[PDB]
Amino acid sequence: AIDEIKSRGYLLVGLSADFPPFEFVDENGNIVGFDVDLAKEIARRLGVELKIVDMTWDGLIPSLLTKKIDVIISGMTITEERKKVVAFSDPYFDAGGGGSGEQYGIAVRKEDTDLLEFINSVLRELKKL
Ligand SMILES: NC(=[NH2+])NCCC[C@H](N)C(=O)O
Repeated sequence: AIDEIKSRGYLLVGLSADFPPFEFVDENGNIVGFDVDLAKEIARRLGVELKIVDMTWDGLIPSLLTKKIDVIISGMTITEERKKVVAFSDPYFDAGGGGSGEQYGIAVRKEDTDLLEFINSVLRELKKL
């Protein structure tokens, strides 16, 4: 998965831009927010451009499974149910503090274990700061 993204020259991140402050569309029509910033960080570290694909919430896992996006970064709670279908990064946002509550993760296809590893190393470096 990594070599393919690097050859393509961009990282395709799906989200649903209706969830400020994680992703939303600002007053100039730009998609912005915490998840966009994180997506940019990951893309930079991969040495690729970022392409954000905005879609309806329900569209995201399908698009991931069918390879139209590489990852979901869209305020998605890590849950045991969803782990039946996708893999999740380490948590990057804790809604409750102390790891209580919803923890958000980056969803990746289960077979893309190299991508998942890579993302985890970026989250681990960012948390070190
Ligand atoms: N971009 C969005 N609409 N995100 C909604 C996230 C809601 C909730 N954290 C979930 O994972 O279902």
